[PDB]
Amino acid sequence: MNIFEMLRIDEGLRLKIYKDTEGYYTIGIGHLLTKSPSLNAAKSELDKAIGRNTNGVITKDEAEKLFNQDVDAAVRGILRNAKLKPVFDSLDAVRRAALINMVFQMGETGVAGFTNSLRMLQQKRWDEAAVNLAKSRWYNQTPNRAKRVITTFRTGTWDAYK
Repeated sequence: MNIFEMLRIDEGLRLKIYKDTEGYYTIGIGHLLTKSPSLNAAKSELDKAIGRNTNGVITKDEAEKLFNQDVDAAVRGILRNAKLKPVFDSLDAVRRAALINMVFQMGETGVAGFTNSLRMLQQKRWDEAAVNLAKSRWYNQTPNRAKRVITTFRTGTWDAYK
């Protein structure tokens, strides 16, 4: 297991524009296109992202290309963020992937605001951090996925993805 396999499990693979769990136009492996309710706006973002006229459909290789860019972008966001980088640097590789997962889903700014959870993670108070992480809109709206990510923070194992 690794961050790419982890996020493929959590995000799936769809080659046509679909709406994600928040109702937003998405494609590929969790590649958010736009929060606009306009399908034409999402198609325009998609064409720009892929570099050709797609009319809403892409290939598996194209989906994996956006996925690599998006994982890269999550790591880049963590390392440039004054709140996330110390936490990330403090963690083992399995728990680092749990943090990348959260940033992929909610964005750098969203996760950086989890101030109390981030502190419990930095203190390595794993059960307390896990309890705090679940007191969130994130957990209530996507509980099965949040439970997998939280179990990864709590244990430092891949047991929730086996």
